[PDB]
Amino acid sequence: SGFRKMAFPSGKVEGCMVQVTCGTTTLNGLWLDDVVYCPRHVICTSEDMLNPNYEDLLIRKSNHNFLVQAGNVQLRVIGHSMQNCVLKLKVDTANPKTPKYKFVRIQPGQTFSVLACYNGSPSGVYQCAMRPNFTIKGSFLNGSCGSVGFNIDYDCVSFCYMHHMELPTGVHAGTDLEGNFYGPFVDRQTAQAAGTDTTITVNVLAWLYAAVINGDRWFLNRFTTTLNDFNLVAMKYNYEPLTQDHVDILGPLSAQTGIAVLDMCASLKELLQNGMNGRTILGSALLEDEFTPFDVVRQCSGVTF
Amino acid sequence: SGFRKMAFPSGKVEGCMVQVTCGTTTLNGLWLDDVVYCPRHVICTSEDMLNPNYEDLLIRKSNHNFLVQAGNVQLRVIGHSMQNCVLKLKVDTANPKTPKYKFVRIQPGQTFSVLACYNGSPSGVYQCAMRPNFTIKGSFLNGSCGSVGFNIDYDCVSFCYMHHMELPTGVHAGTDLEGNFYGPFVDRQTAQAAGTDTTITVNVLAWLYAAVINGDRWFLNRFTTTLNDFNLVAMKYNYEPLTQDHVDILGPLSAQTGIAVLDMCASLKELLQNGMNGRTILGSALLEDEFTPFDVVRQCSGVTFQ
Ligand SMILES: *[C@H](O)[C@H](C[C@@H]1CCNC1=O)NC(=O)[C@@H]1[C@@H]2[C@H](CN1C(=O)C1(c3ccccc3)CC1)C2(C)C
Ligand SMILES: *[C@H](O)[C@H](C[C@@H]1CCNC1=O)NC(=O)[C@@H]1[C@@H]2[C@H](CN1C(=O)C1(c3ccccc3)CC1)C2(C)C
Repeated sequence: SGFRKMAFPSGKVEGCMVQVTCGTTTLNGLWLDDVVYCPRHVICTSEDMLNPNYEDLLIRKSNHNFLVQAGNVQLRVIGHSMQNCVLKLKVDTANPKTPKYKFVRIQPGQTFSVLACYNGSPSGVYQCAMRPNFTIKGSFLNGSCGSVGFNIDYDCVSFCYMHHMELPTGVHAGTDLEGNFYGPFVDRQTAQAAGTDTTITVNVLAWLYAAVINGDRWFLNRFTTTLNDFNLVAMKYNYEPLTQDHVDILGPLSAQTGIAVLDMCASLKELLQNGMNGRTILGSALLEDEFTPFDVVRQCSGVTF
Repeated sequence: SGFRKMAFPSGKVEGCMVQVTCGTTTLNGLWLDDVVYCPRHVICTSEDMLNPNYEDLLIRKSNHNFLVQAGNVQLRVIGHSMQNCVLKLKVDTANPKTPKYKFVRIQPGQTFSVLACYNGSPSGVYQCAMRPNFTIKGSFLNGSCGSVGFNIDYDCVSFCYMHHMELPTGVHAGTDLEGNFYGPFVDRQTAQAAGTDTTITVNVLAWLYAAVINGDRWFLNRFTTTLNDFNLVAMKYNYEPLTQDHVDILGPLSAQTGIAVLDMCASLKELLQNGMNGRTILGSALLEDEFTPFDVVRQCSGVTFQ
């Protein structure tokens, strides 16, 4: 028993992290096969970041403008190209530690592990969620760019995130590994704002199921609700609509505990309307939304990678 | 910016995890050099489990009663010995993935990452603290025994915890890598319970400093306190005593923010009196106690967002 915010084991990804230097600008890259991937803003000076023309900037570089370093070893760059907001540097050496991998794009509400790196060296691992507004609430300092986010599935590393920027509010934005941003953001140092965030309702219900599985049961009332009446209350608290697909996804946890989804929704309704009243669920005085249904099932069953 | 509960990268420990089987019992072991370390209760029957004599159980074993598996590979066990509550199986092969390592024993309040394993295979990684009562609030199902806890300092893995048992409240107990328990607990199914836990005060103060470094000041006040009047109030909420040694290690964070430790103590006294009042600090509606001063220094910027 017990329930922790848990990341995937990071070993497979640690042996893909490299340092990428272009001029004064230095960040991380991901080395897979014979290609190193990193944010395209590596080619910018600090003055260029204010209004970059990435076509013109990259045309004015060639291979010898890029220093890639794996440990002590320099990898020699032999080609360069840009796909969306990521730079692809081709190197002469294939990474011998390349895992089985996929590049995947995730949805809002889905979770992933971040391996935070500085100078090509992994420093920390943490779990987070893609917010409804397409940000992540991460922990990232200067130099963290090129740190990746991942899930593991059946030995395959599914890479889903590459870090690019921090927004004024202190939340983070980045791309998938094919360079497409999550969210209405651009890789330019200019004023940007994420929109109003919302709570991921299906994940709250999942974590309430995790609480029941671990013995926290005080919030379970004898009331019930329709899905419609639930969504009408939940919408007033900035919670996402719960769809029937979400109800279906909570199916397994509902079957495991014996608590119907809509009865857990009636429990959540009363927690929103009345409060916690000084009590805690799983060690928290607020409702947690960064565990998916599948994370609950995985952690409360012992699945290995 | 930002603030996360953050574990260490786990890859160096992942290359040391093995499965150890003895009879019908299966758990994890840690393979460092030519030794595999595991909990000694791998040798117990289900009958003796209240009152095992481990010396008597272990003398009845040969090396070939211990099946050790490293991935695909069976490691042949070629010696065995017991040190306290850990069993040390010598194997014929030194692990080529062995990191730089130490074995350390930690205090209450200090933090470590846990790599939770089943069958020799890692499931996940999380960060936790040694509680004042010598338990940890972990996430551990049956089969997780032999999962280890660690910190990494400059590519050296300091191993500090090996998991042995769950106590009735759902908290967890275990040993250092020399096999001595943290706390009064024993590897017996006799009735055991943890003592009343307390909040790690120095860690709360550190996390309030982290909140200032990331730009929140709402909970500060105009007041100061003596250390003794601080502890007299703090004890009434179940907080651990703050010592002068604790005040010293908060030094760097005090210097960075400009807020004297005893003025941050005054803020904490008012937070405990008043509550949060609908607000949050660093994403939480309670005062968090599993970030040390060193965790804050490591994770935060050196520039306060003023
Ligand atoms: C890459 O290492 C870095 C990581 C940021 C800096 C602090 N925390 C982080 O996560 N990325 C950038 O510096 C990124 C580059 C330039 C600005 N930028 C930011 O994250 C800014 C910023 C400022 C104003 C508006 C939007 C973003 C500096 C914080 C660009 C987007 C090209
Ligand atoms: C080893 O894999 C296992 C891990 C426990 C089980 C559930 N969660 C865990 O962390 N350890 C044990 O089973 C351990 C062994 C036997 C009892 N025990 C426990 O953790 C118990 C227990 C029962 C009564 C008193 C104290 C502890 C089953 C929960 C021993 C201590 C030898």
